[PDB]
Amino acid sequence: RRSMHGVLVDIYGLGVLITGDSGVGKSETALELVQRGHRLIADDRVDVYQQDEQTIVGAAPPILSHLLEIRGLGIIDVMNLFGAGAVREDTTISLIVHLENWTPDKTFDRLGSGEQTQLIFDVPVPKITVPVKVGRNLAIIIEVAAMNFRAKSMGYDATKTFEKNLNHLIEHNEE
Amino acid sequence: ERRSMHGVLVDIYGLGVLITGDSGVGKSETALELVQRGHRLIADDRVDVYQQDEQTIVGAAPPILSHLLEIRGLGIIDVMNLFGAGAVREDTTISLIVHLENWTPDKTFDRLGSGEQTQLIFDVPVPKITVPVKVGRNLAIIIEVAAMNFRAKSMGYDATKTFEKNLNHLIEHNEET
Amino acid sequence: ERRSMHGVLVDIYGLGVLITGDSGVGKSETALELVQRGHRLIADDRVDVYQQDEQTIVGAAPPILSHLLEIRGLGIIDVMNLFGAGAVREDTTISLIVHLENWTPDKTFDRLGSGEQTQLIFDVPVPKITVPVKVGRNLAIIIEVAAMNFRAKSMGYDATKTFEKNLNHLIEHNEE
Amino acid sequence: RRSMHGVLVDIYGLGVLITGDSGVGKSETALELVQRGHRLIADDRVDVYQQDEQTIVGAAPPILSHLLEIRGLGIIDVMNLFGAGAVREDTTISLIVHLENWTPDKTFDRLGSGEQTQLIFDVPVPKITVPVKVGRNLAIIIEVAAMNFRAKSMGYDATKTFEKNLNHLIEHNEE
Amino acid sequence: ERRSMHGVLVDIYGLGVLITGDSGVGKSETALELVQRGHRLIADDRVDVYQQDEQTIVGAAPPILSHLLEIRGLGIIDVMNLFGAGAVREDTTISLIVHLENWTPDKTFDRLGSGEQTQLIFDVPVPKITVPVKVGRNLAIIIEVAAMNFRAKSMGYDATKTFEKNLNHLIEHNEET
Amino acid sequence: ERRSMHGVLVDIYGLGVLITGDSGVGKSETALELVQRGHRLIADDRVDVYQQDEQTIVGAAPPILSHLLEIRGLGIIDVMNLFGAGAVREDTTISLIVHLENWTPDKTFDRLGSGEQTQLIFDVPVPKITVPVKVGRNLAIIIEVAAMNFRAKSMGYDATKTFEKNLNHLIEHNEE
Amino acid sequence: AQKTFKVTADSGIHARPATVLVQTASKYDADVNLEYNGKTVNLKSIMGVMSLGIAKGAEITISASGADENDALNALEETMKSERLGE
Amino acid sequence: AQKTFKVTADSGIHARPATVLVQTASKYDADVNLEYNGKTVNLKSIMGVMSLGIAKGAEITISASGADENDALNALEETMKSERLGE
Amino acid sequence: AQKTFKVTADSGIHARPATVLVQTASKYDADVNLEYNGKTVNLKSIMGVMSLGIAKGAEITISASGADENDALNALEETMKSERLGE
Amino acid sequence: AQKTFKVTADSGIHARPATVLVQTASKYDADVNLEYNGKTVNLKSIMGVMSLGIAKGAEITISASGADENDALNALEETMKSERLGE
Amino acid sequence: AQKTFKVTADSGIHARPATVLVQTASKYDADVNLEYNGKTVNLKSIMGVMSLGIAKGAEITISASGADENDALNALEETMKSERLGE
Amino acid sequence: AQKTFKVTADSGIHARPATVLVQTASKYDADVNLEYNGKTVNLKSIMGVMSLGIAKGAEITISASGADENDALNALEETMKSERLGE
Ligand SMILES: [Ca+2]
Ligand SMILES: [Ca+2]
Ligand SMILES: [Ca+2]
Ligand SMILES: [Ca+2]
Ligand SMILES: [Ca+2]
Ligand SMILES: [Ca+2]
Repeated sequence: RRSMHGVLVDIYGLGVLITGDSGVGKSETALELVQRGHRLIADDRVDVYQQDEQTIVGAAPPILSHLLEIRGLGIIDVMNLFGAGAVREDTTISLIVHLENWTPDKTFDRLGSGEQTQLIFDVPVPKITVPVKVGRNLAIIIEVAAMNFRAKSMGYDATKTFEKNLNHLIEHNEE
Repeated sequence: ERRSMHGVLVDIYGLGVLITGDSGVGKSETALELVQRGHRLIADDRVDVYQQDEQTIVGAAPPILSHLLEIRGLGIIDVMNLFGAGAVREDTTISLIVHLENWTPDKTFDRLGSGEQTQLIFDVPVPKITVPVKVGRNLAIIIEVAAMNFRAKSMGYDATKTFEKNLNHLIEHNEET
Repeated sequence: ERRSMHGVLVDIYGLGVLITGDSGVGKSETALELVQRGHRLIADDRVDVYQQDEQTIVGAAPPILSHLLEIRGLGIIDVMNLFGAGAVREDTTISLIVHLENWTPDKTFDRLGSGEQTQLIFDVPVPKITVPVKVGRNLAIIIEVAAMNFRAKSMGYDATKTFEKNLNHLIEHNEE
Repeated sequence: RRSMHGVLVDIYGLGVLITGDSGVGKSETALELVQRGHRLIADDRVDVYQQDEQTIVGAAPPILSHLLEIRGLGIIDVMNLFGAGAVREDTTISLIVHLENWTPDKTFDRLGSGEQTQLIFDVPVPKITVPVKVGRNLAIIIEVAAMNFRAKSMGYDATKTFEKNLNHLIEHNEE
Repeated sequence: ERRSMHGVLVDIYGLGVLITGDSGVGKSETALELVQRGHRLIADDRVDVYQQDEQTIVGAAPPILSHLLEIRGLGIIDVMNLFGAGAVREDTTISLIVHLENWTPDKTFDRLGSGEQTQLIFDVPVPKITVPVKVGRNLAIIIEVAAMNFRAKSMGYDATKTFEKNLNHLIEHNEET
Repeated sequence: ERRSMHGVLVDIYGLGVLITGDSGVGKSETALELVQRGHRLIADDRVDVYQQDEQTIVGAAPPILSHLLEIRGLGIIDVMNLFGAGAVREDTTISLIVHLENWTPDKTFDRLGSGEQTQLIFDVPVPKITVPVKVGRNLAIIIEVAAMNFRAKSMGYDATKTFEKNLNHLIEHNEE
Repeated sequence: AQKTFKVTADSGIHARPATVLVQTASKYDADVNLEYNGKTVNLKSIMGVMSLGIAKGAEITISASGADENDALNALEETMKSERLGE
Repeated sequence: AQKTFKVTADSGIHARPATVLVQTASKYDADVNLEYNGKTVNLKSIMGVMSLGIAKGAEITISASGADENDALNALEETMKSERLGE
Repeated sequence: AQKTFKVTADSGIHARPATVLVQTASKYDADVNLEYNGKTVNLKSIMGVMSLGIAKGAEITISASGADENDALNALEETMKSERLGE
Repeated sequence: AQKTFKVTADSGIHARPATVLVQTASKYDADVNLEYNGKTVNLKSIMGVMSLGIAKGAEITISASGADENDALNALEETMKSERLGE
Repeated sequence: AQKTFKVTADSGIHARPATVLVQTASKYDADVNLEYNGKTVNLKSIMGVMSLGIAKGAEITISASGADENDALNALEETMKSERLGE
Repeated sequence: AQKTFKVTADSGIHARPATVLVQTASKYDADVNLEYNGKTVNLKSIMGVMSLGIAKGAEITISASGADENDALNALEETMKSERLGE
């Protein structure tokens, strides 16, 4: 039982823990995600515990239930503004999407080849890092991250397929 | 007596919302997105307002700018022509003011909605909300939820007031540790 | 002949729109949003174009990059696989170029649709539009309305021309 | 103060009282209308009173607040399933859309020329009658009725414009 | 032991929902609309189910019918191919059964959700809801809200139970007239 | 030459779809829903068609009916005025015909996309699809997916042909 | 077609009775209403009926208009009796 | 099955006329066409009718195909004369 | 009320022989299923049938329940002969 | 800090002369407005300016407030001369 | 960077103080946490802080990591004192 | 500004190589192109690079235009040799 900083949203049936320094816009991004049909589990403070050898579960402290704090507007209740479809009691965490402010110095997976992971009580949760830069609609990206994540698990890995075709292309180009 | 204010008047969820901020913040572009989301445009850039009651302000666009939006890069667009009658409205009473201020390390914001910020317009102290313009912020979504929350509070659902109430019971109950 | 251009060719409202801009500006990501809005992806990053005739230019993606988008952070994604056939198109004639220019306190952008800047592609002058990349700007919405407005003007609805015409009358009237 | 049978929905800022024999699908149609972004005021029982010489106001009895009864599912709470955006305390009634089961014998305005009206406490409320027939998405039609109604009041009457052009066409065709 | 049921398994809002009804009612067509609304298709026409617990049924489509829908008039369509991975799911536990019965003057329906209707599947008595197929009924919307309401009741929000409770207070308070 | 046909020509996903069926079946209303879904209206009720060449047929509305839809109950509505330029299109080549046939316990409809029925329009064989009008059928969704599937098949994705191919393998395998 | 009853149901016209009551009304072509203290509703439907909170000792009036109005009346009268609701 | 008429009405076949014509033709099973200067439309429907722009002194041809072909043309002819539209 | 058969169709029961079968079953009110290698499907529908992959030398069982039980069965038997699917 | 002028522009202040004016004002941090016949608009923006319909013989007033108050004003004055808009 | 305080605020760390408290933390680059009974949160944000329901007589621990951690510590210590929250 | 290389790496310029190449070119302001058999792409980006399908024994040309043209090519050349990609 430990508290993690971030926003737990259930996107397309997957638990996704959005992380990043305060100010990056995790709540605001989540707010957009519930409007797109996804569900909010916990905002800011995410209480997680290890359900087992391969499963972490996250939920919000009763006091923060259904709540989002948005700089400028203040506290909003998504259950009250969007109905039961916007909230969920809890979920197992399947993916972590870290929002890291963009700096000319840092790099990011340009190939899904990334094999990053973050430990949460002995459990290695896959982790994805996307850059926060102007003209970036974070919601769309986090959302497609879940989508792609789910697609890869269904047996559709665009990255692996492409690399396979690229070698074929090179073996050939060699004439 | 009609005065001309700088900003963008939009009818969101039935509420007249005046979007203000320095020229360049992106008021037009944000409004353009708002009409696509199903909200209505009243006035862009120049908003002619006049007082109706001791507690009511009405805004409308000068005939010449009717149905128009100026978007840096594209130029002038007619939302009535590109989206139909559903995208425009002749006028509306102003109920809320959302000021876009470009975010800077030094500035502070209403982390809580306990704010009672206000702004005068012919004696009428219209409610005002200030949201920061920062990267990764979809301004349309936020302004929109501001109207939504505003309307919700008036229907008797104040998340802020409810939370503070629960925080006190929790704090009380907690000093028994 | 066939040249490779840098950008993203998307089919917006039946129009071929070539989104150009320095790498890092967000072309792919914007395009990704555009397919979710119901538009079609033709080519990402590398756009192979050739001249079909004195006025037509056609773009398409190299077989190897077909249906693909590379998104910083996520990596390579297949839009056909994630969104279905409705998200992709084999090719299209290029009708408009929307260049995403990083906004600077100096750079200029036409605050009027009057600006008729154009760009040559194999001796074919393709109309070009330049929008600034600035915070709080949803690029997808803007590129999309650029296509919309472009199409509207060709159908005989030029808000800019209409406004200037009325602006003039107003001024004449103002001469009390 | 009188109770009328029907469903009061606020569509595009307009109060629209949907009427028709039980069984026509007024609640189900309204349910779809709230999902499309419109607001529910009263279901089944609509309590109306005359606000003035030219205004009728409708609202639901406290007991039926936020409620919809849907044959098969039972009672549902739209505020609870869709949030505050789905409900509204009350509204002035601007248009009546009567759903009349389709029969080979009846006719309906094929020209917006219709000038039908229904009295509600001395006030003449414009009335529109659409036929309930297979392959008819009632929600879309009621919705566009409000849309068109609002458009006509903004000075855009397609019917009047067309008739004007049709006479021009005939005066001309006469060679 | 896998038995094959007739109907359409769809994952709506996270709930596995088996749509049943006589051939011709329009199950496929309704499901097609449901995937466009963002829900997932598991099995069309033939649903292979097996028991997992003393209280759980799992459904899936025979490999040969994977991702497929047969729509009278159009023929066979592949939703994975026309809508992407988001439109399909390998399988799901069945939580609710929505039976489409064609409406007739003689039949009666659950005007109230107090219904405790159920249907057996390998000892597991899955909840069942029956909606009438009548003109002017958008079946997709209704099935969808059935899942929504089902999920809402399980989260502790039972509009039916709340209403009955309020009706009694009203009736009590009323016999003082 | 130019003949007037009865139906609604809508532009669905770039395709010209001529919706035909007996008056009363709901052609306009369906079309009205289709424009709200992002498709374009070309002609309502009266569709003026002419042959552009050995394989192309073009439809358009008589100036007088431009942008108009007649909906039983509401009357005449202008989709350009209620939805903007995005809802209308001047004309289009007709690629598919979706005929709305009133469902009867006898009438047949291909439960397979194999059915390759066609229809002649000025010596041009236009592919035709027949869907039944029955309760609980959202006609818009179906006509729309008909265009979608039509477009998908032309891009090389024929679910019907693929299924029959697999059905055959299954049967071969079943011959233990 | 009009018959006034005196509700004798100890629990008033709640969910269950309101139900059986409107199902009976539904079986007839004639239109059937129900009045209780000025307020009158459509007896074929139901939220309305239940929304009246008809208690024990209540005086309600059922009415109908149609080719089969008087039949509708009888069936309703029979259900009222049958369901021990009123006299 | 046919019946050619000469439009007499000064007003021409505008909205009202067309409404009554199409309204009549609709009551029938048979198909019903209307031809004016070559242009042929569905007399059941209407924008089609109103679009022809049939003026006074026009020669139109109504035709029907179906079980009730004749009933349809008799009904229509009766309307032409009934509403003083033509002959 | 049922009947067993042995598919002789050299190409098993694919699309063509499937549609015909379900089209014959779809003319009766009775409920008619088709059993093959254990799995049973609704014969009025069809992705269901084809999904079975009934090949040559297969033993299938058709069954029905309703007023026209024997009727549906007698027509399905005749259909197995017309299209030479088996007996 | 402000300055008045008399438009001499034979074609008033339309699109061209408007953009130039607002482009000059948009180079300063100070707040700069433009007053004409009572109504005042933000000079850094522009649908605002054009909306005034400032014609030939018009008397307008430009004003600014900030660090570069006088600067912005001195540049706007020079712009009124370069483009021959007035003085 | 770590300093343990004893909350003396009669009303605990509620909305207002939690606010001023996280605004101070926000002013520094270093990361600043807050622990109260095992549970520890990010002091730069706030729902978290308020979610701890820190009461009078509570023992909390503020910590930071960064180039300016010890500055962050002081400012927080000063606000704690300044806002009469703790010692 | 240019520098032609001969690709030596057996592996060819697949994902990893391209990643390091493009990653390098990106650190610079100047533009950076890559040509292989006429095909020229943006070396900052990458699908473009990976698409060329540059194999061992390939002759590619890197070019830059901008303030740091030279720094860019020196950095790139260094990577070609650093990752044993070419020379
Ligand atoms: Ca926050
Ligand atoms: Ca602007
Ligand atoms: Ca990219
Ligand atoms: Ca109902
Ligand atoms: Ca089917
Ligand atoms: Ca029509």
